[PDB]
Amino acid sequence: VDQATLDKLEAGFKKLQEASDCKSLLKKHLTKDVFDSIKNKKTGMGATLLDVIQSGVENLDSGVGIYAPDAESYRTFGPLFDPIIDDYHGGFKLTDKHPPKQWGDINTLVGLDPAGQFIISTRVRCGRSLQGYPFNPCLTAEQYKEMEEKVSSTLSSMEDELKGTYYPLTGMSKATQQQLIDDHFLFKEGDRFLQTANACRYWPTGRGIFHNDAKTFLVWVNEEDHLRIISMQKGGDLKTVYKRLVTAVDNIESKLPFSHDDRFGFLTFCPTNLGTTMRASVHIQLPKLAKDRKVLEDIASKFNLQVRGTRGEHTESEGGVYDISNKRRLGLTEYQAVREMQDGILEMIKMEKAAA
Ligand SMILES: Nc1ncnc2c1ncn2[C@@H]1O[C@H](COP(=O)(O)OP(=O)(O)O)[C@@H](O)[C@H]1O
Ligand SMILES: NC(=[NH2+])NCCC[C@H](N)C(=O)O
Ligand SMILES: [Mg+2]
Repeated sequence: VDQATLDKLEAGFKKLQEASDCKSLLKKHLTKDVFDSIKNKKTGMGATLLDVIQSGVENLDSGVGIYAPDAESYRTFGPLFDPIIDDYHGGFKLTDKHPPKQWGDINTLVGLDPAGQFIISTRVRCGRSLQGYPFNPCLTAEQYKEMEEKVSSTLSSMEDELKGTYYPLTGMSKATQQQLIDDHFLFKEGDRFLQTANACRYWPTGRGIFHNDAKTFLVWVNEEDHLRIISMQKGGDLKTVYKRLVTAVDNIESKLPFSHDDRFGFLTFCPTNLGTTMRASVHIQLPKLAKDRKVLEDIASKFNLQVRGTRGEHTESEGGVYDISNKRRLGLTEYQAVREMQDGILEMIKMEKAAA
């Protein structure tokens, strides 16, 4: 590791120390001992600790604050990643292994709010990384383009309900782009946490969205992860939303090779997305429980649920609409993760109905 990087790491560490209002997992778990023992380490593709922690040093309002520039990073900087992963996913020890993929009995899932008084829309997504490619900070412009061609060619063979069109961001009109974002379909541009992780280079080259005509099945290409695979619709019919996702993923997995680790499950750029990579969410109004956003969050956390704003993480609630989803993704099966969202949302609705 070059001396300029060391200097920057030292001031970075000093900055986290003196930030008493910082509550990130990075601040919590990067101790002097941990720091000294990995700060001189470098991965096979030359990623350093600075590449891992820069986002969380620059954005002190980070909740987690680290990313993995390449797959090797998860082991090379294991003394930092391991306790943060344990913490975030609710108990995952050095001796633990993520279980094999298991979608489970789809017929056991239920509709979430048949009267339709609380849930606006239901969404399940997964992420995948292509074998043979590093994560965002180590990609070249040529590689973004290569992966885009591979992925869009594969998706053009989708059939029936999953049949659709790939739309590159390159050449998309500002009007279409902004409309897709406002309608909750397309990822937003210019996320500061991603940008400071060097994860947005060469933007918009290689970035785009595939969707069917109904926009109930969507694929994001080269945003945070190589692929995000999304199923969504209005209402709370979780069984239909999940079924569609399962069908799409199993179909795509038979055509593309995805990185899967014996311990961590499916590999992703952020440690919060490891394992099942699954985030099942509702957009929901809870007039009585959400009177205080802080009380909503305390209830939700007892159900291992996370609260986000209307336009995604790091945004505010607009019109009392929250995004509520399973927090944990690693150390439990796909079926378990979606059940944690299902069960928790059912109970929160019961509490809202009973509340005075
Ligand atoms: N249940 C939902 N219904 C409609 N839109 C949703 C739902 N959950 C998330 N979204 C939208 O997904 C987009 C991405 O949000 P973000 O928090 O980055 O989630 P992720 O990247 O995990 O999919 C945002 O436009 C957000 O409003
Ligand atoms: N898109 C995600 N991976 N979100 C979870 C981490 C987001 C951001 N890096 C933080 O520490 O707050
Ligand atoms: Mg996102």
